[PDB]
Amino acid sequence: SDCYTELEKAVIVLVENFYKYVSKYSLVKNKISKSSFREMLQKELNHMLSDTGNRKAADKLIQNLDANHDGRISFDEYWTLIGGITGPIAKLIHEQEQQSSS
Amino acid sequence: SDCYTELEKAVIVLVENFYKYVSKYSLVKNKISKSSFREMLQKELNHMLSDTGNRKAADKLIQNLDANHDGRISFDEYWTLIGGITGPIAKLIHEQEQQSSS
Ligand SMILES: [Ca+2]
Ligand SMILES: [Ca+2]
Ligand SMILES: [Ca+2]
Ligand SMILES: [Ca+2]
Repeated sequence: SDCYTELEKAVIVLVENFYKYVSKYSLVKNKISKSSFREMLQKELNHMLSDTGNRKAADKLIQNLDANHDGRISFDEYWTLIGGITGPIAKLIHEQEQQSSS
Repeated sequence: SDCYTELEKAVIVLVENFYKYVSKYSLVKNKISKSSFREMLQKELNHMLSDTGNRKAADKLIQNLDANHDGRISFDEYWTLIGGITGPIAKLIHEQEQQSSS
């Protein structure tokens, strides 16, 4: 434990959910599905986003990614998915931290 | 800065660093440079990468990204940069976290 940064832990928190989902949430020799991918991001980002309206922002990304017929989510293929969410609302994010308030 | 999940906070920890670097570290009307980008990733990932040898993994990304001669680093452009780091060593990451340990 004991030495890793919170940035290290944050890159890790994005890999926790990757391995969680790729593995256990059906099958580890490989099942996933871009349906439950849209729910998983709604468990974990339950407060990041302002509405059903804001959902379409992630739904456009979720479309533009694994409409690819590989049956794989890859490490950075999972990242650009939510890195593309983290731009329009990322203005409010900075604001929260620079004011430290929430 | 509270009520949010640690996944929400992790997506935020990557945006703390985005605004830290793009803005404050030199100039907000636009300075950046892939020199201090290689250093910034070495402040915050002081342990994720296993050596100078492993550095070439991130150096390849740091090179290949702003081969886009925009003169900017952008929200998800900052993500694929370190999302490409978060794969070969992401095997060891999972291992740490599945043991809850180190
Ligand atoms: Ca699975
Ligand atoms: Ca895929
Ligand atoms: Ca700057
Ligand atoms: Ca650029």
